[PDB]
Amino acid sequence: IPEYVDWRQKGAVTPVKNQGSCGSCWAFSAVVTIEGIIKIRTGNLNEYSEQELLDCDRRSYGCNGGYPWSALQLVAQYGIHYRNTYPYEGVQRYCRSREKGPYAAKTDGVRQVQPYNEGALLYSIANQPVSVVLEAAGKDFQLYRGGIFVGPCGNKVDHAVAAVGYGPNYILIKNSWGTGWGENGYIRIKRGTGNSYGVCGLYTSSFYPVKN
Ligand SMILES: *[C@@H](C(=O)O)[C@H](O)C(=O)N[C@H](C(=O)NCCCCCCCCN)C1CCC1
Repeated sequence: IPEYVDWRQKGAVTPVKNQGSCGSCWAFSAVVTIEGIIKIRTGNLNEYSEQELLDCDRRSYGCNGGYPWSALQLVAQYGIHYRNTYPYEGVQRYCRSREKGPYAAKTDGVRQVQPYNEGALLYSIANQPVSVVLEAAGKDFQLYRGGIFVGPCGNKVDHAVAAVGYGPNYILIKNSWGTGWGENGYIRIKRGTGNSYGVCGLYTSSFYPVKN
């Protein structure tokens, strides 16, 4: 795999989103990976519905948090609508998938990266954007403005984001806190530190959808 990957440069990442007060990061992360794999497999970059996963993923908890793996499973089982069809409202309501017509895209499954393994995560990122989790509770991460982020942070993961690239000493992360956070909504997180957890626990739990 090459020294640099940046799925934004290949057109596989939609604009940075803002989840608002809702604890929906897990759905935003999952959607980033779906938009990416659909672009990679089909050539078309579309936006898909975070709101649909928020309402309909019965294994998650709406705005009280959730699981990127469960959302990617939901997309592999049923499907997902375009964002325009099922736009983000920032609050869990009722599942409306059956009232919004046929799904827009569908994947075929969910593979997990092997945790606590930098190269395994770099490998997946080399093939597609990947849903990852990290500790976002720290102030240093919350106030990040730019540069290669080294922490300080622990490995108490609490926040789902998406890895969309990497370089010799970082992994490139799309956050869902709006375009005003970090480097236009992205963070470059140091890698290669030899800590198995990764900076901010970045290697704890990383998933990607499979689409043939
Ligand atoms: C992420 C965010 O910052 O918005 C959000 O907190 C999240 O989903 N985190 C997530 C998680 O903790 N999920 C499961 C716990 C929620 C249990 C609630 C039970 C309430 C029952 N009514 C994981 C993936 C990122 C860390």
